[PDB]
Amino acid sequence: MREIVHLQAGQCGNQIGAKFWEVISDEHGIDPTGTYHGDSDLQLERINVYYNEATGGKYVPRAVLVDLEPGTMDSVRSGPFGQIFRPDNFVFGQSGAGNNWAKGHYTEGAELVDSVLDVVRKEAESCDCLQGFQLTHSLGGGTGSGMGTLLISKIREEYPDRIMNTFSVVPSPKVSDTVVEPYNATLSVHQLVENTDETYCIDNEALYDICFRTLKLTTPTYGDLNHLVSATMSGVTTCLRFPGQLNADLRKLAVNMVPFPRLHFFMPGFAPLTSRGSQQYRALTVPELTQQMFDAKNMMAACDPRHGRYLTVAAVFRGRMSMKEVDEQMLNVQNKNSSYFVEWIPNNVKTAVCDIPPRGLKMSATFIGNSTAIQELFKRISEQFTAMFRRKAFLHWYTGEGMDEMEFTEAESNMNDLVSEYQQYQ
Amino acid sequence: MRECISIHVGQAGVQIGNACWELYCLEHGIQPDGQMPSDKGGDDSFNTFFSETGAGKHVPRAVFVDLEPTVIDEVRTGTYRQLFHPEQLITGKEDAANNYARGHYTIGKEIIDLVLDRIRKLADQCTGLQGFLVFHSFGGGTGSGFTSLLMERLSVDYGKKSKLEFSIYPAPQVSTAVVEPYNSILTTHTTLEHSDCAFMVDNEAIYDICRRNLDIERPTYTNLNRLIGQIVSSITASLRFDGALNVDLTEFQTNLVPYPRIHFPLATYAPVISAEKAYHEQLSVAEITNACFEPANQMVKCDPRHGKYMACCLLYRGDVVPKDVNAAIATIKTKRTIQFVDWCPTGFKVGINYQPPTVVPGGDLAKVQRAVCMLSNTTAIAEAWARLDHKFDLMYAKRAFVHWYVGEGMEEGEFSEAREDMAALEKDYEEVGVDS
Ligand SMILES: Nc1nc2c(ncn2[C@@H]2O[C@H](COP(=O)(O)OP(=O)(O)OP(=O)(O)O)[C@@H](O)[C@H]2O)c(=O)[nH]1
Ligand SMILES: Nc1nc2c(ncn2[C@@H]2O[C@H](COP(=O)(O)OP(=O)(O)O)[C@@H](O)[C@H]2O)c(=O)[nH]1
Ligand SMILES: [Mg+2]
Repeated sequence: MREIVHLQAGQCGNQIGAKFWEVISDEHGIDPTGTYHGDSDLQLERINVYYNEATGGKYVPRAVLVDLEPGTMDSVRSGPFGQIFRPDNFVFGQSGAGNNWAKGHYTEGAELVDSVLDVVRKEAESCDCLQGFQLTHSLGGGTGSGMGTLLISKIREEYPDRIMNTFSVVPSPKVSDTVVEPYNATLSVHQLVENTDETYCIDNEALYDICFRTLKLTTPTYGDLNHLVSATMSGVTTCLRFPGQLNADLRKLAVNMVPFPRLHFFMPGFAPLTSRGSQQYRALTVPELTQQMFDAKNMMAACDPRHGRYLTVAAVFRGRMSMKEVDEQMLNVQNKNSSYFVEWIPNNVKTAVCDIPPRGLKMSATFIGNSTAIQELFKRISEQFTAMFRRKAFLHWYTGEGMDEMEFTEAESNMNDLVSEYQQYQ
Repeated sequence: MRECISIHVGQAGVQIGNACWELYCLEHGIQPDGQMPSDKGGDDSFNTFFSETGAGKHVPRAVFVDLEPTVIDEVRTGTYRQLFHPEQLITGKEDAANNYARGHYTIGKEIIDLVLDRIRKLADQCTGLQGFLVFHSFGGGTGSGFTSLLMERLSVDYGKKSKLEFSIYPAPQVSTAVVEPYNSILTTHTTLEHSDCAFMVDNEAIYDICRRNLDIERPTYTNLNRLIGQIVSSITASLRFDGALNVDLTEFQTNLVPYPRIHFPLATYAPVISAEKAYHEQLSVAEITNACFEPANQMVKCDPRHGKYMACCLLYRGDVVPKDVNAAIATIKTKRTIQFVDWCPTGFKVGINYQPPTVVPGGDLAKVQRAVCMLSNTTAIAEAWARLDHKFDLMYAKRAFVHWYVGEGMEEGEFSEAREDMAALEKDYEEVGVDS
């Protein structure tokens, strides 16, 4: 009745997406075989949201996996859950994008679009009432950034009224992964502002901070970082797939979060997170859960709330708790910290309480923040783009793909308007 | 003969429904299967709320309506799944999403003909329908918008019948949505023009009573909804049981609404107490009436000392005798804290009913010999609206969310129109309080 179609683009898209499907299969109790072994009859009531049914009690993800070069997807298929995906939903080229957004958007990826759009039509038209679409990708890359935005721009013409969510990793403030990173990131944000309803700005350098400072891990792998992102991703949908005292789907959140149509970039967070040693020193309560949820250290984005004002907030609590205590706590935070909230919205926080916590955990929350501090992200990208573009440092790789230099000045102007659009509410 | 139809809209309406119909089954001795074992006939008392199938199965005269299948599906699956008729539990596919325009203009029109068709069948089963009891929230898209549409339609098909309207009004401070002001203000027209009598409660008041009167530190919706059920049971008690002075819904309305535009009573119920405290108190007729006039026991966050009483209806249950009701009322009339308008010199309607309150097992309330429910029409309610106009004007001065509403086929002239309707109503309430 409210089905999601899941899209994975590029190296980072596939590595995150593979972890997501492991996480929610554990909640629903699906074995690596694809067969149900859960103990609770409540676990199959809404499984249609993410899985199709198959004969013999086998469930398959409603996912399509895309890469311009197969190399990463072979590693995915060699993993434990890598067998659950339908083989027809791997769509792959034979030449990499080279981290070049033009190659991914105009030359290599444009030849691959038609194969993906056939899979998307076949999955989407099977749904009784499609909720919308969900993309995982990175902005710094070539397939994620280039073709991921190409796909978004196409399916939003085929389905204008459906929800379009992007979980997008954005380039981090002080150590780059890719030299041409700011061109790709700037050209890509120009595509997001026109064509998305929600964007969640994950930043790898904030995830290292959580793994070190909060979880005290000495040897975190990307398997740990991708776990954090998947917990956020599953928290936002939980009210579509479990009963609760105050339900809240993707559309209900977006309506309460986005005051003006451009201001749709959000900072995620998850709680509780504790190290092995501290577990014994906690006092598991909603207050203690709320305290960590608003802590600036806990944000998955490299932007600090203290430098801006919250426009709107959502908290999706999971676990059987008292509605009064939640309503109390969300008022109390707003009354003390009056400077951090915009004046002309009287109540900024949306709440939604579900009954079913993740396995082995008593209570949980997922945080969504829409904040003027997000201008900090775009403005540091804008300066690096300008520093390179005035010297034309790498343009011949993009203009040799037939791109027009006017499109670079356009992306500056649109991204510079967006930082101005946020500044007026500081 | 004397039937009532209940209409439960949205998550708040459906979840209040669960508490109400649990109570009514227990109050009449109907099992969750719908069987009465005590039919070893001659009992009519159930016939206001239930109808009898020839198999001896008793079926609620209810309709449950929501644009999302999550809240209703629990009802279809829990303990009472055998009680309700399968077709009375109407559900859609996608919620109005806190947007009034979705509930009113786009999603609501898909399901409304089913709901209106089912209400025909229930009204045809009746032979002396008293009226419709509507339960909804102001803040939701389905509660605000779909109910707006529904009552406009019911007004045409049943223009004579009383529509009573219990509703969750937004609290002064605590809240769950940001768009809560827009929906609330836009709701006002239908409560003003299509409701014969509207009772408003807000959750922040009821959280207060459950803390100082029931000693519950962490109440959920299940505790609040049980208090609302007790009010509705008391209003309909004189339809169901014998009494010295029974009050009908028609007679109840005549004695509270002095003008067609002025129909917003405050509800209050007493005693609300834990059984641990009921041990240390005598719940005499005088004592329980004084508790109805305390501002701390009102179900809206408004203080009646800042306004004037126009009329009061007092409904008493159980071990109560007229000698002591007369003594209690006479005392209240002496207290200068309580001021009636000069043009209403006989401000009380009294009802006395012999059947005492029932109690749900594992509930919070005590088992008590007697209780009183008070319905009071007061100028003090106007402060609750002014406090919410402010939130609307604050947001709307810069269009803060309007594209969500205009994109769903509203037009923006409704925002100022509804705000002006609320302004006119507030101006009426302040002037009717002026002494002649
Ligand atoms: N007292 C009480 N209030 C409730 C209950 N459930 C929800 N509410 C209130 O209802 C409001 C939220 O809107 P809902 O009633 O859930 O909305 P809806 O009518 O289902 O419509 P949509 O929002 O479109 O799904 C808030 O004011 C909640 O506090 C309940 O069981 N009891
Ligand atoms: N959080 C996270 N980031 C990743 C992962 N894999 C790659 N990245 C980051 O995403 C960017 C690389 O994306 P890229 O490989 O270029 O995507 P492509 O467009 O398909 O080539 C770099 O910033 C990497 O640090 C992962 O598993 N998790
Ligand atoms: Mg709802």
